[PDB]
Amino acid sequence: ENSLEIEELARFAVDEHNKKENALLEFVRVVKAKEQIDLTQEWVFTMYYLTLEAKDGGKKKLYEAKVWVKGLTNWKLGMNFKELQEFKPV
Repeated sequence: ENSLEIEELARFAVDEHNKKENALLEFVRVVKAKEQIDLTQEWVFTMYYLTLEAKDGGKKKLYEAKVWVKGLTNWKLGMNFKELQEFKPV
């Protein structure tokens, strides 16, 4: 149940990058995922550090993405309370 959660965050990252750049990257897979809960500020939040593979013009490439999530993941706060903060080729 955790891999499937992480996979949809990965697909979210790819969708948000595609909206931002008018690209058409196609998600293939997650190759590395780290969930990090940050307790250093007034409001709890979670960062996901994701390395994923996606096709760009029929070539598979690796990307590093950072997804900010309000609160804790299991709180399931809604899709509006997530943000792609970074997405770049490795």
